[PDB]
Amino acid sequence: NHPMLMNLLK
Amino acid sequence: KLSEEQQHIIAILLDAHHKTYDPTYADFRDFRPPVRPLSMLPHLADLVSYSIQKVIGFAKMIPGFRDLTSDDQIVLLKSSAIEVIMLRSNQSFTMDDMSWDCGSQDYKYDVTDVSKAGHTLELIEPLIKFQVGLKKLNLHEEEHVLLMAICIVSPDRPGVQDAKLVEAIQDRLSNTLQTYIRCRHPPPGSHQLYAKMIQKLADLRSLNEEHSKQYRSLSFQPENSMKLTPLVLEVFG
Ligand SMILES: C=C1[C@H](O)CC(=C/C=C2\CCC[C@]3(C)[C@@H]([C@H](C)CCC(O)(CC)CC)CC[C@@H]23)C[C@H]1O
Repeated sequence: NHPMLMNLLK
Repeated sequence: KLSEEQQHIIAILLDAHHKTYDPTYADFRDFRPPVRPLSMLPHLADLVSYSIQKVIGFAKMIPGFRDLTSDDQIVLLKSSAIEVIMLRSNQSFTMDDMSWDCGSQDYKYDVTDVSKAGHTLELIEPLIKFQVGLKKLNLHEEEHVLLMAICIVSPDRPGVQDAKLVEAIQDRLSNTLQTYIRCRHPPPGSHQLYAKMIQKLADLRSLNEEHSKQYRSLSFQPENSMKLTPLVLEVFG
């Protein structure tokens, strides 16, 4: 799980 | 001859880098301040965290990158972030005194500063050698941006699923690069320049591995990992 990286990648 | 497609690729990557690398370093005033035995850890953690955000913003713009699953995007960025941070940092690095010079004395980083972030010469010495050998290539900004994009889209990162797709994206970048050098980089600077640049990608794998070892060792102590950022913890582990 990588919520913050996922969010930055749109 | 660079095709229309290849010129497009370069324009896109130049722009993407311009929109993600402020050569005035103005945002550095937002970081926890430098103090000069892990006294540079808060500042440098903030710098790396910001740099991870900028690297992601560049990656999203690499032609073909968005066509990857959201999962493959993640694996590629997690494994390359430290390497693209080391590559893009070559723009502030100066051989004058072997330091990263980001606009001012407070924001000028030397070997002592990195060691005050918790790292040893096992990392720092090959890192400076890399930066020196990279600066000595005197790359065109076009080459610099293609190398970062080729670094991110590497089909052999572990955990990659659709390797054939990552390979196809990377090849189109590699070909652009090989063609750029041939068409636009005059001899003697061009002599084996592609082979040399690919050698810098291998040097980065070795830098990534030693960075990982020291980072695990640094971050295992909960008192150091407390000084990192949520994004650094998420991306580096
Ligand atoms: C905007 C940028 C400027 O060119 C300045 C940059 C410099 C990058 C550097 C020079 C100082 C030491 C740094 C942060 C290296 C060290 C080993 C990271 C340290 C660390 O492991 C990061 C979690 C612990 C603080 C990686 C890249 C190096 C990043 C680059 O993104």
